[PDB]
Amino acid sequence: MSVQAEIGILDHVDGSSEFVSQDTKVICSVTGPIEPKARQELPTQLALEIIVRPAKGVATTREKVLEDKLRAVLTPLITRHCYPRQLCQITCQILESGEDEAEFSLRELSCCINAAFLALVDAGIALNSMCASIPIAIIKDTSDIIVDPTAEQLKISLSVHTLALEFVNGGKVVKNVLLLDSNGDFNEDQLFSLLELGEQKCQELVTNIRRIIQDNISPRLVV
Amino acid sequence: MSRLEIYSPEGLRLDGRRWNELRRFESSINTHPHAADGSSYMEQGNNKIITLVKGPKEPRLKSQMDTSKALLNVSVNITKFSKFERSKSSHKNERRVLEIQTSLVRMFEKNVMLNIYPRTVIDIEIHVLEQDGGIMGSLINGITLALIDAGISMFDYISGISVGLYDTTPLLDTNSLEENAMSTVTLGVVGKSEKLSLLLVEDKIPLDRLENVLAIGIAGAHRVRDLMDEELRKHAQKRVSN
Amino acid sequence: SEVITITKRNGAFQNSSDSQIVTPGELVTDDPIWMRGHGTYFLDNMTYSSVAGTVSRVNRLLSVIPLKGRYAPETGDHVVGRIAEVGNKRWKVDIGGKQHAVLMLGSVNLPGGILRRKSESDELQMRSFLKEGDLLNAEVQSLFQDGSASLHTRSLKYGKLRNGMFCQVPSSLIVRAKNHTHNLPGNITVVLGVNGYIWLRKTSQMDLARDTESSWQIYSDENDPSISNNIRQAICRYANVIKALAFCEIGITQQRIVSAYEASMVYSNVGELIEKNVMESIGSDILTAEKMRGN
Amino acid sequence: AKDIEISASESKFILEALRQNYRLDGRSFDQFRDVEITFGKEFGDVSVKMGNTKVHCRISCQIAQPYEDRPFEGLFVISTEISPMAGSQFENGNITGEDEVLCSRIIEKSVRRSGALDVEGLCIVAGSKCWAVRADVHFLDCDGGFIDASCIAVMAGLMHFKKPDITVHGEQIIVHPVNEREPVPLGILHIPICVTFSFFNPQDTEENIKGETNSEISIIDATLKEELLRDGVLTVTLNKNREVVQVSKAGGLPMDALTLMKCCHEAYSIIEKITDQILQLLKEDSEKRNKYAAMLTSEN
Amino acid sequence: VAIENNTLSRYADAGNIDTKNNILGSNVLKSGKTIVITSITGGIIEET
Amino acid sequence: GHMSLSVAEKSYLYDSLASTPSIRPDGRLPHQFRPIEIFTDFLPSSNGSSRIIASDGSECIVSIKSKVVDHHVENELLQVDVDIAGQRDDALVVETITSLLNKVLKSGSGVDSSKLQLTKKYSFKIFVDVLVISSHSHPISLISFAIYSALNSTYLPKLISAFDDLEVEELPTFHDYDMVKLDINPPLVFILAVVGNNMLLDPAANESEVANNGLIISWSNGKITSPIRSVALNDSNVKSFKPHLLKQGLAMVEKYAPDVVRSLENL
Amino acid sequence: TISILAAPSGNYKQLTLMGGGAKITPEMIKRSLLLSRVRADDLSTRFNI
Amino acid sequence: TISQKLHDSILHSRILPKKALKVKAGVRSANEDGTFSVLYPDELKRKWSYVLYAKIVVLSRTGPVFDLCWNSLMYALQSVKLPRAFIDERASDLRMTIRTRGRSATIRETYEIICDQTKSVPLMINAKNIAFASN
Amino acid sequence: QDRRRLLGPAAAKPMAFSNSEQELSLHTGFIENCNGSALVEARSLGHQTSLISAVYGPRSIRGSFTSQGTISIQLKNGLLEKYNTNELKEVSSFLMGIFNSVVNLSRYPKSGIDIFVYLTYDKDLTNSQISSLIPHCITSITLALADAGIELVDMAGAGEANGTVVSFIKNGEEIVGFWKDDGDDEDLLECLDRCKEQYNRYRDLMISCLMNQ
Amino acid sequence: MSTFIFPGDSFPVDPTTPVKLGPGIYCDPNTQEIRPVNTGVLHVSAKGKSGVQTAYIDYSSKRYIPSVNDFVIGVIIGTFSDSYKVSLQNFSSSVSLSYMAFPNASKKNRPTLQVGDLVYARVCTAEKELEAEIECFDSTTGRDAGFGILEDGMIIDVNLNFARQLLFNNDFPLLKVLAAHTKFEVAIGLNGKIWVKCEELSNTLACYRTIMECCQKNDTAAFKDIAKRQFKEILT
RNA sequence: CCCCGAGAGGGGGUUUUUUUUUUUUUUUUU
Ligand SMILES: [Br-]
Ligand SMILES: [Br-]
Ligand SMILES: [Br-]
Ligand SMILES: [Br-]
Ligand SMILES: [Br-]
Repeated sequence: MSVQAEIGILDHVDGSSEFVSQDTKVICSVTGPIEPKARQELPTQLALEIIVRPAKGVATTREKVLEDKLRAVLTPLITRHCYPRQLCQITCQILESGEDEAEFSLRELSCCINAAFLALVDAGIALNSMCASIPIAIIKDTSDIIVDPTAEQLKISLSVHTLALEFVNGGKVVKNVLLLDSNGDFNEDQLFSLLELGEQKCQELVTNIRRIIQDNISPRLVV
Repeated sequence: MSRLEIYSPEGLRLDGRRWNELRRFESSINTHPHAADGSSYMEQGNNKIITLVKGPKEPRLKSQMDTSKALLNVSVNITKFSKFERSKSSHKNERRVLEIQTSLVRMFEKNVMLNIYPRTVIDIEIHVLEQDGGIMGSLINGITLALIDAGISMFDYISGISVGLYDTTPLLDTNSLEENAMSTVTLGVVGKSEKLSLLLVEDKIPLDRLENVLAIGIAGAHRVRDLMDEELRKHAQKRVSN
Repeated sequence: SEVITITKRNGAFQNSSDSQIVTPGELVTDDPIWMRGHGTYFLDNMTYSSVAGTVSRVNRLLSVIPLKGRYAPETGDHVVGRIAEVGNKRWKVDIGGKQHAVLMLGSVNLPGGILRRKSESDELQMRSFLKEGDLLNAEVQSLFQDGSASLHTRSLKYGKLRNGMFCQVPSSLIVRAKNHTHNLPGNITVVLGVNGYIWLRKTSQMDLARDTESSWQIYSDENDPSISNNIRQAICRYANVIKALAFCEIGITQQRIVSAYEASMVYSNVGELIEKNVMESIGSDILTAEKMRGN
Repeated sequence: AKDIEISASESKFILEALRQNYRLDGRSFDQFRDVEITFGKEFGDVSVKMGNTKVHCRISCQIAQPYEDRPFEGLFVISTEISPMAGSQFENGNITGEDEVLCSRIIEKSVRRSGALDVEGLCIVAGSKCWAVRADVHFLDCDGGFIDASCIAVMAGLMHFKKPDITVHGEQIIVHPVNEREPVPLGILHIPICVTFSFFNPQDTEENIKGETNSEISIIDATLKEELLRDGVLTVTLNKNREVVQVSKAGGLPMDALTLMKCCHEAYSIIEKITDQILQLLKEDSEKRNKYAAMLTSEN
Repeated sequence: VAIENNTLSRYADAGNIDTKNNILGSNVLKSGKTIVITSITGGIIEET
Repeated sequence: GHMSLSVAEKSYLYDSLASTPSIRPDGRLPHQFRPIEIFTDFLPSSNGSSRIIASDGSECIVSIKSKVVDHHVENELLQVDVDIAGQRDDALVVETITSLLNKVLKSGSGVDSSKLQLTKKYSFKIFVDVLVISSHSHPISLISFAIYSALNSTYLPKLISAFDDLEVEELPTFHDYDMVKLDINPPLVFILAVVGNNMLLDPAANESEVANNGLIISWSNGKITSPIRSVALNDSNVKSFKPHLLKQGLAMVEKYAPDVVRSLENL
Repeated sequence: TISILAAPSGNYKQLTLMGGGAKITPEMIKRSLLLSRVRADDLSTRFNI
Repeated sequence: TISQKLHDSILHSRILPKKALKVKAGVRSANEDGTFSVLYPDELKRKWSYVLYAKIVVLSRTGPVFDLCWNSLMYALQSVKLPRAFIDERASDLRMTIRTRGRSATIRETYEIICDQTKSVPLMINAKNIAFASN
Repeated sequence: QDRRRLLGPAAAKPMAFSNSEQELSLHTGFIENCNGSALVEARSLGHQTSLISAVYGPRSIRGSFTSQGTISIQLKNGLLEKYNTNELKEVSSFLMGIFNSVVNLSRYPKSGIDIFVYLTYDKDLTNSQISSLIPHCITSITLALADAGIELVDMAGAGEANGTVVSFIKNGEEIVGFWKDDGDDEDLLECLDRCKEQYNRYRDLMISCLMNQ
Repeated sequence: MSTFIFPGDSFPVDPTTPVKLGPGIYCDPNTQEIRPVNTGVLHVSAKGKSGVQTAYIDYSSKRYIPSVNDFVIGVIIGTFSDSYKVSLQNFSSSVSLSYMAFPNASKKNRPTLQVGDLVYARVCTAEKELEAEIECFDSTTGRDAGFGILEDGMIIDVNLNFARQLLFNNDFPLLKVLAAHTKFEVAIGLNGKIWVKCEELSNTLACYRTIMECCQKNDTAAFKDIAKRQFKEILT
């Protein structure tokens, strides 16, 4: 869980970030609230334009799924009723997969969730709570539950998991499970053991994120 | 390595012209009165180009309307039968064609007085019937003639020309065979000036030869301007005399 | 040529107080005293031409009149136009210029006229008066900054057109005059819009009273239920001869039209007037007729 | 689309500053921005930075079959899709816009068409199997000079990239992993570098068309603000061999021919410094990877 | 859920195999008010 | 349709055309065509070419190019490509006319494809490219006249090598200069307008707007042939028609077509 | 919402949890997993394919 | 997105092993009396593989429809029959020589694989892995 | 290949293999997604056809203003037999002309009626074929429009005989569309009679379906 | 070191105390709970302030959201029938400036402002679900309260925090260190726009470069040195 | 500013494509 992030790296965007976990590096940008296109307009709430760009090649249907899952996480996080008939552009440029993209998209999705959240924080957009996402995998023979698995570990995995939780009260109370994307062969006992260990590492991540956010933003503000 | 005499020791080319001779240049004004406000049929060598200027007129969509200037649009239709070998696919959305259309617009935006036609649209439709080298230069001459026929105000003529560079020998007005055998430079000269509206080099050219090539092109473009101006005054006299 | 006249040609894409002609970029004068008008542009003392046309000098106003260009609406012109669109409290009508002309709701005569009380439902029911496609007479009331025209039909002379057929000629062939509505032999009436838009209809009572319950039906699409074939065949003939005059670049006037109409009587079938050689000769006969009648 | 509103005051100020030999960033009219090149862990990963302008290029390749027309040549494509990340002025996926198609065509004529990459050396077995090299440019942050930044990003990437070594047994392709044997670099025939000039008319159009003395201002490598207020653009591509790879002045402000020639000669001094700079950063990157390989084997 | 398998396939009738059909397998499924029609076709590729 | 007319103008035109003595707005008779101009052999790059100009400014350009193909794998030996200026390639009008024209000029329907055969294996594929610069009505008949003119002035390369690829199998080689004129019988496509109980040949723009229906009738070898299609010239005044009108239209074409061909057959 | 791909064997191949509204409790998950098995057993054996 | 999720979940649940798509290619020869016969190998040079495509038309949508697409796809996959494939014994078409600038090269002979009009083998699906959808 | 679909590997090549008068089935209103729908299945000799029609309208048209409604018809290829896009466009145009003579457009100002016909399953069992599908399309569209509640002047039906297709209304007295490909010479009268017989049968079954079902 | 707060965290103040909610703080319409939605420093006004305590969160942002009683710098980008269409920030929703929102206004005479002009104005209405409005006068007196056109000069982009400190904080040395180098007039907008104009362009340019760099570093005890090297560099 | 009205009223100032004469010893100075 030795992640590293930077905040406010882009000039022509309201907010930006760069999240890195092992070899997975994703840069994200957020502009909003701004004027929306007519087809995007929502009478009462904020409209989200979510874009995911791959590390190699052009955006395909694969990234279209990454956009959809990332939408399921960011939508309830943002206090959308504060911005009626308005738009918020959220763009994720995956710079380095950190995994075999021909087989997995686990680490890229988690890194996009964490980066998007950080970019939303930087942009100063109304959020109902905080959030953290981690990738989890289950190995073949050992059947151990490895949090933040490497690319080599994924190759020999039986199941891959993306867990993103919604935290409140100083990152101590799990408000809800924003996204759980479990793929592969697994049983009910493995699922809750995954959720128990997953919640712990997620809570540790929020604490680390809270540290990063305060370290970067506080110099900008005044005492 | 070319087995054909691109430039013989006698100073003669494959078509018979010398190094500094333009192809057969024949212009034609008011060719499609019932189809456009201005029209021109260009024959520069084997090149055959129909140019139609429609406007200034009401935009079809109020969303696309400028209250300070006219909207200038150019669409080049390179037909599938323009070359010897018929192209299977269309060129309508070809990136090469989009650049050509964009290029032509960027040329005449600074020549056509769009500011005196606010809230209007000028649509320029082009049909290339036959192609044989220097198609870009011929496109420029076709638009300039057609725009003038439409009575649309502009500051000056824009003449187009292409110049090839066979090793050390410059060749004015290149055909398809010469373009396939050497690098060419396309020029867009404004009026009788030395100012270039369009400088286009797509193949390798030594830095030392470029200035001389430009000098040849500008001189040749001035002759194209004279031919365009000549044919235009001729048509003017035949119409004003009735 | 019993059924179709097909002219053929091979090996060719197509057939192939002095007025000073100038082209774009050409230097017209170097006298800085001049006031530069349309068709020109200047830099210090030098005045250049922006279009291809003839140099015009009116007083101290130097301008270049283009050889070609769309109809330019002057204030007070009698034009014929078609409603292009209807919005808010105005119509936009196609005259044939660079821009659509506007026709405010307050610039027309509502049905029932002076007796009618003002209603706020008129602005929501404009389509019951003038809708898309309708033809009408109108006068260029005013001009906008760019040159656009504001129209009005505040007269019995102006209004929706019916009982006839539409045709158009280049606006250059129709000039301004004291009046553009004319009565012609055959009980038909022509409306020669300055914009080149022409309306040929059956002569109405108004057309007769011009030289010698109805206010509710001034916007009806319905035509005269009793229109004889002799009037219809007259309209067709007047239409063809007008197109013939236009084909020869001959300026259309009320005299030229009637003259051509009677001269075209040589040809039995009216459809004979659509052929090129017939059109050219009819126009040529008019010019030569004016030659030996003028001298 | 979404427009950038520029006040009359800003338009008049930036232009008047040019009339007083001043540009906002403090550069000179003939001064190119300092180009910073950063290589990632993987080969083909390169990040180019020019002031605030940030672009990232990624070189990748995969086994593919050559076209019927060219059985001896491999495949090579360059992607430069824009995104709202570089600014809300850009529409997502807008690959038909005027500026987009131009930029796409400049890069293509500078790298692809110019034959900067040896596509013949991308062939494994003639008319059957070959390498398909892909250059993906990612526009992160826009402050002008996207063409110049991309051309450097693509070239630096291609020269830094290394493809897996291959031994051939007839038609059986044995693709050696990086663990077994070392990867093989690409073949570069020449190193094309783009330099973009921006033109400004300090006076009016009349004095540009019929004016005696020329007074049009030309600056090298314009920022976003300077780019939005220019009247004409010129992109010239050269290499250390003193040859013009391509020149593109697609319309815009009419410019004197001798001035355009001056720009080409000025650009040549810049592309020389840039090319040598790229080569040096590649050497040091190679020395860094070798020094770590020695410290990894010694500790092993 | 109501389904019908292999009704669109060329191997529908083992006695009368269709000649101008390239469907290897199929399934027509209706659940409630929604209808789903699936057909499987095939291709062949050389392996190296 | 194309032309925009008011309700009054349409009513006047309809009554005038639906009259028992049918009155055309230009004074024509129900079988008279408007004057056209035709240019041929102006594209040296192509094997054949034509350009037709109507009286209303309607203009169409046809080009004819050839290509040697294996007729054992290439079923269609004549491909028509239609491009209407101002319309998308996938427009409804474009594809319909394209599909229609390809049926009119099929290999074994209205065209002697024997004249395209070179050897026992190879034949000449003919590409008929249509470019409609301007048109104010259904250009199907306009294009047809141009294709006719173009195909009657087309010159193809002449074969030199033997014509038996089954045995000796010689590579198709052609003479360096001589070209044989393409002897073929191009079909014609006539379009009719139905206004009330009257049938008009060569419908004008204003006429088509008020028409109740229309007919597209092909013509080849001195007789009526498929494709025959009823067509709505407009979409606001389309009505069903009595069968006798359909038989009247076929009869009308059957007697006036040779007159058109005669004026068109002049070299 | 909860989406499940359950194999009749008793194991699971896909489990999507999207909690944007009410809180997803372990009881809700367990009940969903139970119903997914019951549904899977029905769909697999019904049409004897 | 539905197309992707269907594609991925088939790969993740491990329904279709690559071995189950391997083409056991036979050989068609010209026997006596002028007839063609095909000989297929069993339980044992060029190698081919089957590729499966799917078209899923959804009519009368009333809500989330992924689950219906998956269950339909599962039912369809259990009915898939793979056609027998064979090549001609000695097809005349051999290598194609292509010349370079002085040196010569030969493009490998491409064998035209043909599917049997009648004979077919059932798809080998890991029935233990077939899951069904519910939301 | 395509960035919006999964078309698989490019080196893959499609599998090529070696070597009463009519039976009808009609159903309406089974698609809740739209306003009107119909299922038309026909089986005869060595060719069966199962096509589905769907009517969407009257819905909004945000452009200018129109006193009457605007009809659009689009044919889509099904699973089995494919057709040229041009040929499907041509039939669409032919169908538009027919229903612009039947649909009471005056009752739907500034509205759009979009009619879709899915050529779902067209089997060719013979161990321009589009001409034999045309009468079934008209039957489906007529059923769907009537099921949608769109006003019709009369039940439009059709018939096919030797490549000739002709659609009738008003008890076969008048013709709303005429189509002819290939066929023979001077066979117009025979085709009209044979098609009117099919038109009459189809119309009876359609009315029987719209009523009893 | 400061007291940072994050979204979802518990709100310190008790419901028993009447609290006026400012930026960053959100009152849920459904559950009636008061909760922070922005990330930054929580500021709570001292008690005794007329019995009402004002609590808000100072958070970093650069995208302006119109609020009533704000001095902003807009640019005229359009002219409607009764008002101007004005942009306060790129890509943001346009704001309206009425023709009657000027001193000495009349239905007969429209203002002479042309498209492309800079205007210093006050936000009069800022409804969340409606186009905001600005005015260039005092609604009560009718005079111009320093509002109106900004002739020439140069405009500067700046984050909302830097602009707010420049307008409300007198301890901000920026205006002082610039006055120690040259004479200049300045308009400050809460929408993150700063207008600067001197007698000579070189001085305005020098001011532009200083404000840009000072906004970038955000180190107060470095403004004087930045201004020093900037005005020096212009002299070269 | 412009239009309209015997009486400071009203209407407007426009929203990927013309690229292929094939043969028997290292190194250095000649
Ligand atoms: Br106008
Ligand atoms: Br090659
Ligand atoms: Br700058
Ligand atoms: Br005949
Ligand atoms: Br794929």
